[PDB]
Amino acid sequence: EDEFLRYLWRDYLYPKQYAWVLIAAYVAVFVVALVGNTLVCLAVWRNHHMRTVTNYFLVNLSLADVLATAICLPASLLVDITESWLFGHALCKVIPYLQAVSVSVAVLTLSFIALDRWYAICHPLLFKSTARRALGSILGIWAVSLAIMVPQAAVMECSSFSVCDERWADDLAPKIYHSCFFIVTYLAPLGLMAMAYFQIFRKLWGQMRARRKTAKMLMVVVLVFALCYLPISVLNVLKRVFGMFRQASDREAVYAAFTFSHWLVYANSAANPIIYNFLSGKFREQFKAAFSW
Ligand SMILES: CCCCCCCC/C=C\CCCCCCCC(=O)O[C@H](COC(=O)CCCCCCCCCCCCCCC)COP(=O)(O)OC[C@@H](O)CO
Ligand SMILES: CS(=O)(=O)c1cncc(N2C(=O)N(Cc3c(F)cc(F)cc3F)c3ncccc3S2(=O)=O)c1
Ligand SMILES: CCCCCCCCS[C@@H]1O[C@H](CO)[C@@H](O)[C@H](O)[C@H]1O
Ligand SMILES: CCCCCCCCS[C@@H]1O[C@H](CO)[C@@H](O)[C@H](O)[C@H]1O
Ligand SMILES: CCCCCCCCS[C@@H]1O[C@H](CO)[C@@H](O)[C@H](O)[C@H]1O
Ligand SMILES: CCCCCCCCS[C@@H]1O[C@H](CO)[C@@H](O)[C@H](O)[C@H]1O
Repeated sequence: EDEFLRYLWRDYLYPKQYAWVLIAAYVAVFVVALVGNTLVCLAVWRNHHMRTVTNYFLVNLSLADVLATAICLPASLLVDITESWLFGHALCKVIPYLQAVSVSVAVLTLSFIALDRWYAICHPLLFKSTARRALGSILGIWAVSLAIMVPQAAVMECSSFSVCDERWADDLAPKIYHSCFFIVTYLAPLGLMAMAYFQIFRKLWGQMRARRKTAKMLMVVVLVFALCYLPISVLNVLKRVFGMFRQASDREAVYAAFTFSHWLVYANSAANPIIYNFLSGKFREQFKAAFSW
């Protein structure tokens, strides 16, 4: 009686429960991120008081988040289910490339917000910041991101069921590449950002009341980004630099860890508009307007 209910759980009840939760979490994030991030862009298009430097950059974060949610999220959901590539050789280069480009645009956008706030508050009359110069920064963020993520597209290969993965001729190249990737897309920008906002914090809490309502929001966006991107960033360093997760002792535990980590990246795109709702009264107003209409 008891042994049967253990194999019923193992062989049927747990796998379906797992697959249900996995698809439900991905679909919920997909819809919430698409609706939320479109309402961010519309809010600065409809409202003209909201067209500040920070908000022009926050719209660029949403464009990057939509790129990842529309194209990369479904490819990720199907790979996390089947553990195989079903989109052919071309999209095995394009989709991982667009994921990388999306991450680069996101972390560079947040960096330039911190840099703008750091000079706006801590060093006030050194550099001038306007919406016109913000659009030129935004285009430069895309140009850099599209270029620096070409080696990523270059190593992606689809090999025969098919599997999409990075192809490396030697053991040292993936170690150097993934070390640079982690430092450049995660550790150095967020460490510098942390130090910038700590100084902004000391200035505003050591025009002001408005700057405090927006700095507060900004620090939460950077903290949630750091948290959402930490599991996958660490897991890829452990795998590519420290040669971990090669033993099939618990093939499924490794899949579960990487699966949840992949979902968390996409969960961040759903999180940002929810943050602007509870920490920005101006955004909340145009969010209440969208649900009322
Ligand atoms: C502030 C600092 C951060 C920002 C720095 C800003 C600097 C911006 C500068 C220049 C922009 C222009 C770069 C444009 C990218 C250059 C284009 C490029 O990457 O060429 C590729 C080379 O592929 C390859 O083997 C690439 C394999 C990867 C080799 C890894 C070596 C480690 C070097 C460490 C790299 C850093 C990584 C950090 C990235 C975030 C593809 O070629 P190709 O189709 O002919 O071959 C295909 C062949 O591989 C298939 O057999
Ligand atoms: C869209 S996908 O599901 O088709 C797909 C298939 N295979 C691979 C990927 N990549 C991906 O998931 N990671 C894992 C990863 C992130 F996202 C984000 C990070 F901040 C750190 C990471 F460690 C990559 N990591 C390093 C370099 C390139 C990639 S990547 O090529 O962008 C995507
Ligand atoms: C003779 C060998 C043919 C093997 C077929 C490979 C199966 C991959 S189907 C894949 O589906 C995508 C849907 O997004 C399309 O965009 C792609 O073009 C297509 O490749
Ligand atoms: C890799 C680290 C990021 C590099 C940081 C450099 C800052 C770019 S400033 C930005 O550059 C645009 C280029 O198009 C100009 O048009 C804009 O006027 C200007 O504001
Ligand atoms: C079917 C097409 C097969 C192409 C395979 C693409 C793999 C990228 S080769 C890449 O070349 C670099 C030279 O710069 C070395 O540093 C790296 O060690 C090596 O990984
Ligand atoms: C964050 C690092 C602090 C821990 C100290 C160890 C530094 C060595 S790096 C790493 O050690 C691996 C061991 O498995 C090797 O296989 C890799 O070739 C090498 O790149």
